[PDB]
Formats: sequence, C-alpha cells, structure tokens
Amino acid sequence: GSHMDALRYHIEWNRVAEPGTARPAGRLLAVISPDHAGAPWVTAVLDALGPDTVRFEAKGTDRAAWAAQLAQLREDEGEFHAVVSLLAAAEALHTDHGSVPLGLAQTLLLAQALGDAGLTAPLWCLTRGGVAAGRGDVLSSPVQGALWGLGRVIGLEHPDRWGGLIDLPETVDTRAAARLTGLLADAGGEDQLAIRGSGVLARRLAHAAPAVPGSGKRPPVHGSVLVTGGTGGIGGRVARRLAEQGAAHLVLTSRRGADAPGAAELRAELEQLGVRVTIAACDAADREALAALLAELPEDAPLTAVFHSAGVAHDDAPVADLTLGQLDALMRAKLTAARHLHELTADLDLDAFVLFSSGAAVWGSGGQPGYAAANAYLDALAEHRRSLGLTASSVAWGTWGEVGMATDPEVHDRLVRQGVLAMEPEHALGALDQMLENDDTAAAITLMDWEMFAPAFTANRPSALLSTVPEAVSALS
Amino acid sequence: GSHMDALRYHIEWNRVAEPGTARPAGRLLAVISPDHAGAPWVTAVLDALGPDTVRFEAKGTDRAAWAAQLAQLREDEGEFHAVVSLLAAAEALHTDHGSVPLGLAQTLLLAQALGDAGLTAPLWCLTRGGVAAGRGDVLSSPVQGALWGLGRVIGLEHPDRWGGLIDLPETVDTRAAARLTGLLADAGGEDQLAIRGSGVLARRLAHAAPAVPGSGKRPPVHGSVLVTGGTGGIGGRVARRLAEQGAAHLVLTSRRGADAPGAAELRAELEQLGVRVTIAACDAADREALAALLAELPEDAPLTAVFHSAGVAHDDAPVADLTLGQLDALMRAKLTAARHLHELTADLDLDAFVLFSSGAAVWGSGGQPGYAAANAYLDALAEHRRSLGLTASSVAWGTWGEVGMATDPEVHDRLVRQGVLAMEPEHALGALDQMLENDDTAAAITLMDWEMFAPAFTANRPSALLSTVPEAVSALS
Ligand SMILES: NC(=O)C1=CN([C@@H]2O[C@H](COP(=O)(O)OP(=O)(O)OC[C@H]3O[C@@H](n4cnc5c(N)ncnc54)[C@H](OP(=O)(O)O)[C@@H]3O)[C@@H](O)[C@H]2O)C=CC1
Ligand SMILES: NC(=O)C1=CN([C@@H]2O[C@H](COP(=O)(O)OP(=O)(O)OC[C@H]3O[C@@H](n4cnc5c(N)ncnc54)[C@H](OP(=O)(O)O)[C@@H]3O)[C@@H](O)[C@H]2O)C=CC1
Ligand SMILES: CCC(=O)[C@@H](C)C(=O)SCCNC(=O)CCNC(=O)[C@H](O)C(C)(C)CO
Ligand SMILES: CCC(=O)[C@@H](C)C(=O)SCCNC(=O)CCNC(=O)[C@H](O)C(C)(C)CO
Repeated sequence: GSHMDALRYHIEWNRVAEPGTARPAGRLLAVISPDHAGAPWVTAVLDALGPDTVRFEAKGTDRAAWAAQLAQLREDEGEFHAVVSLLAAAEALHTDHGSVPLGLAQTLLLAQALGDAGLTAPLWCLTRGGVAAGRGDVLSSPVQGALWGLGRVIGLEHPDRWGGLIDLPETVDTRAAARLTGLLADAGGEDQLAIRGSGVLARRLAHAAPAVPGSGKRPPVHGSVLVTGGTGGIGGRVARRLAEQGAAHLVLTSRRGADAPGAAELRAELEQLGVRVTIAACDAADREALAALLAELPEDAPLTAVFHSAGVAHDDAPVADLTLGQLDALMRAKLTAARHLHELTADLDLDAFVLFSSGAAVWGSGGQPGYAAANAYLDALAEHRRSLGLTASSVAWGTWGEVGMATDPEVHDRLVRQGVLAMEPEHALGALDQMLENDDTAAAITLMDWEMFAPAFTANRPSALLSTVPEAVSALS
Repeated sequence: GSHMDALRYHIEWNRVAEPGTARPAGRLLAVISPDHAGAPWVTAVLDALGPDTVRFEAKGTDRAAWAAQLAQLREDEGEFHAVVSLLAAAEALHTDHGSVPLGLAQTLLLAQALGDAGLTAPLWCLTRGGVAAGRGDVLSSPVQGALWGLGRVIGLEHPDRWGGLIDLPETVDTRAAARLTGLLADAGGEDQLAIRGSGVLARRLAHAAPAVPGSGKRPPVHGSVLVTGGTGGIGGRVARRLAEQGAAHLVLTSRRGADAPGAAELRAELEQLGVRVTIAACDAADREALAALLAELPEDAPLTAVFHSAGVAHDDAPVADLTLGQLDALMRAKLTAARHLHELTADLDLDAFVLFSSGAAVWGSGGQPGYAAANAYLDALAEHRRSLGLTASSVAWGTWGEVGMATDPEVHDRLVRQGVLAMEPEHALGALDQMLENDDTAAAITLMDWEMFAPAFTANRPSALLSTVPEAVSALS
C-alpha cells in the first residue's frame, strides 16, 4: 500500500508573494494572433502592458517570415525586457493541421523564430483558464492548457530565453493588471503562475495523500468498458485488470485492431477470465467510427467507463526543429480523440473517464515538446470535465516496465539516467486503483530517484515546482 | 533561507483506512471520572462500548487504592482486550495541585496503577476537542490537549501496554461510534487518531513548505513586548532580536527578575539599542502580578506582543515514578501562566502571541512526561486561540545551542545521541521569523539527524507519525 502511495504525486497551487509595483524598465514586445485578439482578456492585457509596448501581429504560420520580421523589429526597436505572447487566445484548429490549435502552432513557431532572429528577451506565454489554480477554480479552456505542456519543454530546452507561463483570471481588473506587470518586472524565480482575485499562485508538485482502504467513491467495475489503444502494452494490462475486477465486456481499439501484435493472445487471456471481448480497428480520432462503436453496444452491457490509452511518442523533435506536421501526428490520438470521447459520452453518466497522460506533460521533458503538449491537453480536459459535473481522471505515467513504449533498452537507459525509473506493472496499476478509489481528478504515477532527477532537472535553471517535494529539496541542498 | 527552512516542521493529519465493523472479541474496561462523566461525548462513548464493558470509577487520586482495585478487577473479571479511559473529561483543576487538570492527574495515576497491578491490556486515552485535525477543525479543549503530550510519553516508556490517543468529534453518532469500536478492535498500527465526520484521521510530522521570499505578513514590531522568562537563555536573545526589529519597550520577567544571572548585562545591551527596559521579578503563574505589570505600561507603548519563554524542565520523572507535586511544578509556568496571559490580553488585539513549546510535546521524550504535558497545552492553546479569532503561534523548539537549558554538557550529549542536534541561535530565531512572517499557528523548529533519531525513536515500537518524513523512512529501510 505505502509503496504504491509513494508513486502518486499531484499538482497543487500555493500562494506566492505579491509582486512589486513598478513596470519593467525596458520595452515589452507583445505578440498577438490577429484573427483572435478580440477576447476581453487579450484587450485587458494589451491595455495593462501600456502603449509603449511594441506589437507584433503573428500572421499565419510562417517561421521564416516571422524570423525576418522579428529580426527587423530588433534592429529598429532595439532590445526588449521580455516578449509577452497572447497567441493562446487562438483556440480554433489550424486549417491544415486539424489536431493542432492555431495558438499552439503559432507559439511553437514564435519560440523558433525568436531563436532564429537572436531576440533573447524572455518569452512569457499568457493563457486564460488553461489551468485550475486553487480550490473551486474552473479550467475553462483545455485547449489553452495544452500550451503549458509545450511551455515547460521550452523552459527545459531554451532555459535562458524562457520566461514562463501565467494564467489570467476571467476579469483582468487593475489588481490583476498590476500583478501581471509586476511579475514581468520580476517573478521571484517563479515561472508557472496563476493570477486570481485572491492573489498570485504558483504551481507545485507534491506527494499525494495516502490511499484509504474503505475509501468508497468508486463503483464496481461492470458492463462494457472501452480501452482505446487496448491492444497496446499498458492498455492490454489495464484490460486484464478490468477483466479481473468484473467487467462484462471489454472493447479494445487501435488502428491495427485484431491484427495488432499479440491481439489473439490478449483476447484468449481475457476470454479465459469469462469476459466478452471486442477488438475493433479504429483511429481514435475518427469521430464517426467511435459513434458507430458506441451505437453497437449490448443493451445488457452499457458503457460504464473509458480508459484512453491510445497514443504515440515517436517522431517528436526539439522545439527548434519540430514541424507542424509532426505536432499534428502527436496531437491526433490525444486532443482530437479525447475531445470526441468527451463529447460522445458526455450524456452516458460514466463511472470513470480515464485519460493516460505523461510526466512529460506534468514536469516536462527535453526533446518531447509535441508529446508534452498533447498530454497536457488530457490533464486539462480532466479538470475541465469536473467543472461540468462529469467524472474524469488524468493519470500522468512516469515509466512502465515490462510492456509498452519504454521497453526499448535505449529509451529505458536514458530514462533511468534522468531518474525516472521503470515501474512494475502491478505497482503502477495498484497505484491507479488507489487514485480511482480516491476519485482524484489528476495525478502523476511515477517511481522517481529524486537524488538523480532533481539535479538533472535543475542543472540549467531552478524549479519552484519541485520545492514542495522534500526529497528534491534534500538532493539539491 | 534554505538552512532555516530545513529546521521547520509541521503537524498535519491524513485520512487513514476505515476500520472493521466488528467489536473487539474480548471485554473492554472503561475508566470513568465519577464527578465528570456527564459530558455528552462520555455518554456516547460508554453507549458505543456496549453493556458488556466493565466500568471502573476512578475516585480521587490514590495510586495504591487504584492499584488494589484494578488488581481485584483483573482477578474477578479476567483479561481485557483494552482499557479505554474517559478521564480527559475531568477538566477542572485538582484541588491540591492548582496547575494540574484533574483528568491529567488521574490519567497519570491510571497508567501507574495499571502497571502496578499487572493489567497489561493496551491503554487508550480518549479526548474531545483536544486536537485540531483537518481543515477548519476547532480545538475546543486545550486542557484535554495536554493529555496528548503525556500519552505520547507513555507510548515511549511503556510501549507494550500503550494503545494510543483518539479524539472524538462533537457529535458521536453511529458512524463515529463504529469507527471508535473498530479502532479498538484493530487500529492498523496507528496510535494518534482523530475521528471526524469525514473519516478517521491520523497525526503526521512533515517538513514545512519552504518560505516564499518577499511574502511576509507580520506587522512591524513596535510598542511594548512582554517576554516571560525574558532573563533566560532563549528569552534574552529573543528580546535583543525584538529590539532590533523596532520594539519601543521590552518587558522581561522571571522569578528572580533583576537578580537573574546576567540581567544587568542584558539590560545594558538592550539599552544600547535604544529601547526602554523593564525587568520585573514575578511568577508568570501569578495572575495579579501580570495584571499589575500590564496596567503600568506606558501610554505611548501599548502591549503589542507576548513571547512566553518562562519554563522549567528539571525534576521530571518517568511515568512510573512522577508525583502530582512534580507534575504541578512543571505545569505551573506553562498551563497556568499561559492561561492568564491568554485571558488578560484577549481584549488587546495583539499582533503576536508566541508560546515556546518543545519537541518533547510534539513527538515525545522518554523521562519527560510532565514537561511534555505542559508544553502540549501550549500547542493546543495556540490552535484554540485561532478558532476564537485571536492570534497565536506555538513554536516547539528542538535543541538550542549556546544559551539556555541544553547547554549543560550532559544534557547536550544525550540530545545529540538521540539525533536532536543543537541549533545556532541566529538560525533558530531566523526560522521563527519565517514562521511569524507566514503567520503559522504551530510548528516545530529543530535540527534533526534522522539517521540517529528515527531508529532510536522506533526501537521498541513503530511510529506512523514519522511516515511522512522521507529521511525517517529512508533511515528505517
Ligand atoms: N509506456 C510508458 O511508460 C508510458 C505510456 N504513456 C501513455 O500510455 C498510453 C499507452 O502507452 P503504451 O502502452 O506504453 O504504448 P503502446 O504503443 O504499447 O500502446 C499505444 C496504443 O495506442 C494505439 N494507437 C496509437 N495511435 C492511435 C490512434 N490514432 N488511434 C487508435 N489507437 C492508436 C497503438 O496501436 P496502433 O498503432 O495499432 O494504433 C497502441 O495499441 C499512451 O497513450 C502513452 O502516451 C505515458 C507515459 C509513459
Ligand atoms: N533550551 C532549549 O533547547 C529548549 C527550550 N524550550 C523552552 O524555551 C523556554 C526557554 O528555555 P531556555 O531559555 O533554554 O531556559 P532558561 O532556564 O534559560 O530560561 C527559562 C526562563 O524561565 C524563567 N522561569 C521559570 N519558571 C518561571 C515562572 N514560574 N515564572 C516566571 N519565569 C519563570 C526562568 O527564570 P526564573 O527561574 O528566575 O524564574 C528563566 O528566565 C522554556 O519555556 C523551555 O521550555 C523548549 C525546547 C528546547
Ligand atoms: C517512450 C516512453 C515514454 O513515454 C517516454 C518518452 C517517457 O517517459 S518521456 C519522460 C521521461 N523523462 C522525463 O520525464 C524527464 C524530463 N526531465 C529531465 O530531467 C531532463 O533530464 C532535463 C534535464 C529536464 C532535460 O529535458
Ligand atoms: C533540558 C532542555 C530541553 O528542553 C531538553 C530536555 C529537550 O530538548 S527534551 C527533548 C529532547 N529529546 C527528544 O525530543 C527526543 C525523544 N526521543 C527519542 O528518540 C528517545 O530516544 C526514545 C527512544 C523515544 C525514548 O524516549
């Protein structure tokens, strides 16, 4: 029990100091998405930054054009104190890349083009409702949430020219304005912040509360349960667990379906346990196929739970290199699939709606910006669903042993050297069960060697995020 | 900052497993204080334990009489599963020992007499409002809180016949009753518990969160500040610090007053810093002298803060030996003095009301039951005051270097061997300033060698209290 407790961490938000009252001495550069600069918070922030602030309208998604334009701006206007991006407001999906929110595409390209141009002023990315900071806070935009996953990775890959992320409240009044312009003057080493009516909060990682035997909350597993990526490594083990725990009917999907490696053996394993098994070949981002799958479910085994395990991590790239095509392919199974699952089951009163995220989204991982963004959407969607009165749980895995992506010895070796150790499947699944029995909204379930991880993580830049993990503080002291 | 952060720990409460639904198999022995058995919670608990439970009425405070009565009960009634003491309900002060709550005296004598008689069943001590467990919880009886200090020391000295402490909610309904009788059946290795509407909570020690720079909310030090025991080791250094921070007037008390060792030198030191100095000889348990002291404060320098450093630790004794006279003498400067300070200043809108407690109260110290009880009252009074809308901060010191009680080489050497290391005064006082800038209600400020402390503390019996200190868990693995 306590060994599985030790795997579970959550994100919390702690109150930090009120900022100072002077605006930055040097000039700001504000970056605006010209089709998506009407939102009240975008107006309010532009007003806060004041008329001396240089505006750059980021048109389209043209890296080379922006790099040239930013190079000219630097030449003409000189050096800036910071760059303040309002690109998050662009939530609409990119015309050519249907799983990529325009504001996410534009933020990637902005980070690239700033590098290209030699504009080194720290980049701050603003969002409105991209995080749930505080008890009772509503995460109203899970699309903007995805941007925090990307931003953390820009912090790891370009630490010297990264400012951070700030979430604005719903009403940016003079108190909020002053807190923003104060933070831009000096943020006291914080870089993941939320401005709220009550003050400024910052993001923290903490050990989760221990599991409570007799916890209640979780209904018995029964009826039909959909596992996307259910023929995959983690998905297969999850299916077996659900079969052990009394599911009537497991519906496993993946793009290869019944032709997936080892699907025949998985079906036999599950059917031995007395469970009906359906394996469908089905892109999780295909809305029509999902609708058709749901319409077919037995009347005596209604859908009770979704476990969304569909995902790829390959053909990512460093922030400086990543293409929008690569980004799209990483977002597809995550953002587009999870949005379809959310919309199509919202009326079904599920017992569980479980999304498989990653540490890459929770703390960040160099070389994995597209995977981080994709998985950070899932974490955000879960909070968002809770605000609607719907069940959701996002489980941000560390590293799995035995099955799944991380079983390549080269990947495994890199992960161990960063101190994210491989979990035994029974311990990982037991920790997940603890999470679902608590009915927690979001958790990271990971085996950390903090003595390896904290120094690696903070080599080039401090992390306020880890200040609430005593082992991390000890390792760094 | 981070060195002072490292000194600070907090008591928190985590939800634990729900117990089983069956009564203990064997018979219970309930111990009641016959003049103080009318409180609703005492009725509710008696009703919960059921009519098969043997009742023992603990009359007076006669160790030998009780030992003989318990010896006869054992002979006649046979062996018990546990002994459940309701003696805490007796809050009135002992007629012969004016600083000792009757229930505290009776609980000591019960623990003694059970040992005398050979009645070995684990002893559980129940309280109602003696701890503040959970957000928003009201510690309504700081007198009953004192019993927790004693109980932890009974756990250390008589580990094989100590059950633990359980705090009941204000309304002991059927759900609370079942949690009580379940814990008495089997408590899963827990022994400091609080039963609340939301579940069963257990007591934990944890690192405090690192201070957030720039974020203080402590008002300026100004006016008159009363330091009881202000001529003593810690108290003198505290006085100097308060002078540096802007106090207009330091009022230092102790029983010897101006005849205290070094008092002339301390007065001159403070006068150099530009403050008015009053050194008064008086017992801090003397209500009338405190009143007279407060009445004569300059009109230009009203009382703004109390720092309660008055205390003695000598002429304590093991639980098996401690007399009520010894207990009284250890309680006097803590319970009686702090009650007078609380009552006489409650209407003065103080900025600070700081009570100097001890690790001996927070985790417990073999050989120090009376000192532990006395200091545990202070920690409880602080919570209690907060529930009334009054300021309070209890700081449970570990070991001070350089000045004060622990500078006796023999005491110093014992403490180091237990892993409670001597703090430098500037680091201790700096950690106290962090606490007051956070406006925390209670904290322990201590330098621990956990590799020495954890094994010593747990040699005879596990401590769920330490399960939240990662260094302690590591030392024991
Ligand atoms: N392994 C680990 O340590 C960690 C895993 N995770 C997450 O856990 C989940 C499972 O990972 P894991 O089991 O290790 O990896 P696997 O590759 O073994 O499983 C991924 C599954 O998703 C399927 N899939 C991928 N794209 C799609 C899509 N568009 N539509 C439907 N199915 C798709 C794959 O099958 P097909 O190719 O046939 O579509 C495969 O069955 C992933 O979402 C991953 O991001 C996160 C953190 C760490
Ligand atoms: N030193 C340490 O490491 C720790 C200290 N503490 C607490 O800190 C406080 C200060 O300890 P420290 O400075 O080391 O010890 P000291 O003995 O140096 O100081 C204690 C002071 O309290 C005074 N005092 C004792 N009884 C009374 C009373 N009835 N009325 C008024 N004053 C009285 C003493 O003077 P007089 O005898 O003249 O009255 C003395 O000035 C104590 O309360 C102690 O319990 C707790 C944890 C550890
Ligand atoms: C392939 C299976 C899988 O999901 C893999 C990619 C993962 O689990 S990726 C996440 C593993 N690594 C991380 O989470 C650690 C990221 N942090 C690290 O400590 C890195 O060393 C730093 C220095 C920050 C540079 O990125
Ligand atoms: C005299 C000045 C003073 O306040 C001194 C006595 C103190 O600091 S007392 C508290 C010092 N010691 C402790 O707090 C550790 C007590 N715990 C210990 O670890 C003991 O070895 C055990 C094994 C539990 C038996 O009591």
